[PDB]
Amino acid sequence: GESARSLGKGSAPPGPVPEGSIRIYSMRFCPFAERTRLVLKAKGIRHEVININLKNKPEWFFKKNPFGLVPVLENSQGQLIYESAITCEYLDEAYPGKKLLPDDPYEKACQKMILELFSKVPSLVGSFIRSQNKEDYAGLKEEFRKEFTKLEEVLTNKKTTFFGGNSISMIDYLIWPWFERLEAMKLNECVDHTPKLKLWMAAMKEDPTVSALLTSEKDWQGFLELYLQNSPEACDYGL
Amino acid sequence: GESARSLGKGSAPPGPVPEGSIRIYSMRFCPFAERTRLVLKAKGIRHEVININLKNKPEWFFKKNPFGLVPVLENSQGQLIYESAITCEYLDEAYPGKKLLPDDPYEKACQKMILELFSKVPSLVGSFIRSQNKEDYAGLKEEFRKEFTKLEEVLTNKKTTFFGGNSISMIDYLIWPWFERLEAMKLNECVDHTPKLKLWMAAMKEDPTVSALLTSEKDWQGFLELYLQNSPEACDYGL
Ligand SMILES: *CC(=O)N(CCCNC(=O)C(F)(F)F)c1ccc([N+](=O)[O-])cc1
Ligand SMILES: *CC(=O)N(CCCNC(=O)C(F)(F)F)c1ccc([N+](=O)[O-])cc1
Ligand SMILES: *CC(=O)N(CCCNC(=O)C(F)(F)F)c1ccc([N+](=O)[O-])cc1
Ligand SMILES: *CC(=O)N(CCCNC(=O)C(F)(F)F)c1ccc([N+](=O)[O-])cc1
Repeated sequence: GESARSLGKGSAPPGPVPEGSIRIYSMRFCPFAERTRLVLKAKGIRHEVININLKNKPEWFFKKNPFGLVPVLENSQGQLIYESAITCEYLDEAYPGKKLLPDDPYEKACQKMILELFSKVPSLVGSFIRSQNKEDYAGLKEEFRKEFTKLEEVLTNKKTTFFGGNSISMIDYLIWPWFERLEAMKLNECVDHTPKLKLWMAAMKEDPTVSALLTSEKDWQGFLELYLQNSPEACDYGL
Repeated sequence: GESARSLGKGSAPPGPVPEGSIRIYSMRFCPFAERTRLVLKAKGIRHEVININLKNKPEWFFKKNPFGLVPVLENSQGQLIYESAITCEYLDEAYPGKKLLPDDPYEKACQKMILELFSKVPSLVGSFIRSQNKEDYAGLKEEFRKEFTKLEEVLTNKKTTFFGGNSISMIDYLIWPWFERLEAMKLNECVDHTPKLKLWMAAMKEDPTVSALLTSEKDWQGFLELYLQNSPEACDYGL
């Protein structure tokens, strides 16, 4: 398990990705990178993982991604792909197995429009972990409710188990990581007025790919406290 | 030409889109909607246009797009697609003719990553038209230069005429509308330190699709003054 320790400042740049594998630069508690890892697992793609210390980054990491953000994919041809949704779409197109995006152009566009309806939530979760008292908290809960209602309306018309149909698909994996963190953030009462979205969270936790990657509330809390301290040890919490 | 007048508050909701055509809800001076119109023209797609008065919207327009924004596509099946990049990608996949996106997954991802490098520019152009004096202007010019340098680096490695190759393609059409407005915004000196990007603007203006859709500096200025007044007549400037 210690082989999952992150690479930080001073680390040597890694060698080439072996043929037959793809590499993801990740961080174990990063929801953006969890998107890509959910897709790797759902499609059964052989891969290796390099975790980056996001509080003490290797200088060489900026050669993998100018933005210095995870996730990044690197394949055996030496190609580099970043931005979470871009990496996920690349993986769906480039590898065989279950297609997580519809072939139909409209239904694929529909998945993207649902992603747009979700698009304010990640920055809200940002504000939430910043929140300082019960007044800020009450305000944040109402902001989440407003965004959640948008998603509830989609499920209400479709009456499907998942956002893309009765089968879990790309859109579900793209939005899941922020809902995963909701509990531990004590934002679980925001889904009370959105019953279908609440049932959707239950179905997601039953998905084999989701379940395999889910982090315990306790581990997430450990990370978050160190993260909020700007600790160089946050990314390796538990190792 | 008066048939291009916008529909506003009080207008009747339109009837169905005829078979064999797709409809775009647009506005003549809107760069986000220009993306979609560039793609419609480049692919030779038969279409009709409904311009929306964005300062005095029809209530029914919120039934086409909850966000109340253009562009929106509506086809003869009654399907609705919004968000500029989503509409463009849908059109490329759903219609025949020149494919504006690569089939290759990596090269398609590369186009999307270039879009991400551009992603701060539209909100900057927003700030720019807000700018109040020569001090704000000097500051804005440096912000544009920083973003333009990112794009210059791409062209420097690729040494291609366009961002996706030697043939104009999706990525070029997606970023063009903001560069179109640069002149009239007096931001044309921002590309001085980015020579390849400057030559790219010249090549774009030579493209038949771009040229066909380009708005004169004078018309754009007329719109902008009314827009900045919150005029209900801004969207119909010149009609
Ligand atoms: C990797 C990742 O997703 N992020 C950005 C989101 C961080 N916020 C949260 O996890 C949430 F708000 F709780 F959801 C990221 C970026 C940087 C670090 N870091 O350790 O410096 C961690 C996570
Ligand atoms: C893809 C999807 O599920 N959407 C967005 C598609 C276009 N929107 C519409 O058709 C509109 F809502 F009528 F404008 C979606 C989003 C929301 C609902 N809903 O029941 O409110 C349906 C479909
Ligand atoms: C349609 C469109 O793109 N917009 C948003 C961008 C507006 N800014 C500019 O045109 C730029 F900054 F100069 F580039 C839009 C939205 C609303 C209106 N409106 O008339 O209310 C116009 C344009
Ligand atoms: C698609 C593209 O042109 N890109 C981004 C691809 C991945 N990035 C890289 O390979 C990296 F730059 F090495 F990290 C692109 C962007 C910028 C350049 N450049 O010459 O700086 C090349 C390619």
